[PDB]
Amino acid sequence: MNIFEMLRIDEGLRLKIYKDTEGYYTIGIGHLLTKSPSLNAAKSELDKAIGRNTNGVITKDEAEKLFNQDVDAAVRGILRNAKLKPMYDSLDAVRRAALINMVFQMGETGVAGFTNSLRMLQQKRWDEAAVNLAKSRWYNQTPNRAKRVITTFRTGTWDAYK
Ligand SMILES: [Cl-]
Ligand SMILES: [Cl-]
Repeated sequence: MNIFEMLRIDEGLRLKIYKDTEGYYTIGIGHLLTKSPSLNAAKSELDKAIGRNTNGVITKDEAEKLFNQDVDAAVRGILRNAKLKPMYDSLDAVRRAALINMVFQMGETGVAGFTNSLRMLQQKRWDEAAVNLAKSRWYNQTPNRAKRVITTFRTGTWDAYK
């Protein structure tokens, strides 16, 4: 298992524009198009992203393409982030995936605010961090997914995904 599969599991795959759990126009594998309410804006964002007139519909290939860019962007965001970088560096490979998952889902920014959890994570206090991660909007809004991520951090394994 790896970050791609991991995220592919948490995000699913949709070839037509859709609304996410927050109600944002999204497409492919969790690729947010826009936070605005215009489907036109979403269609425009989409066309601009794909480089063609999509008509709100993309092929699996295109989707996977977006996905790759997004994963990559995320990694780089982490690596460029000063609060995140050293965090990431301290972790083992699985746990890194967990961090990436969080970043893909909620942005560097979002993630950077779990400062207390990060800190526990940094200290390798898994149970404690898990508990602390749970006290968040994130957990309350997308509990199942969050439990998966959180278990990953707690355990250092892919158990929640098998
Ligand atoms: Cl893009
Ligand atoms: Cl969920």
